[PDB]
Amino acid sequence: SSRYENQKRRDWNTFGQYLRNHRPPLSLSRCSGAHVLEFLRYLDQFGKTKVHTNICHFYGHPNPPAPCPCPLRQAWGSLDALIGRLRAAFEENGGKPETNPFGARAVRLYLREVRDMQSKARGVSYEKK
DNA sequence: ACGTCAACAGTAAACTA
DNA sequence: TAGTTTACTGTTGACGT
Ligand SMILES: [Zn+2]
Repeated sequence: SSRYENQKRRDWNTFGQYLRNHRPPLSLSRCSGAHVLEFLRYLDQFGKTKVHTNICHFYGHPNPPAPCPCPLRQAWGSLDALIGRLRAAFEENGGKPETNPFGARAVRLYLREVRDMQSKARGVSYEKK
């Protein structure tokens, strides 16, 4: 809880610095669905999860026995949880719930695409056991 | 109204400094 | 070492039948 809230607060300030370091400078009210997805793609550089391409032999193998030049991405579970924290952080800082940019349909569709593509590429299942 | 899903909450690990 | 945060887990509330 306390670690979760500080994690949420840090993500909210990280998203704030992201908007200020955006070029052109991006305001919160102008954070369209495309811009939120642009933010989620920007975070792939900090991911640690190997997502194999369809030409790599290790596609669908969660524990390859050799390195490959396939890119590292944010896992679906990281993005799913981050969206939950940012959804709350937006409303905890006075944002109207029905204007929540992290609740836009484009966010839901993107997370589903990441879930289905990574499950095939990684060979893992994101369903709750 | 169970059966699932959505909407966040919460924990674990290992990498960075 | 200790802090961070990606990655994985958990669950109340809401949805769907
Ligand atoms: Zn690969």
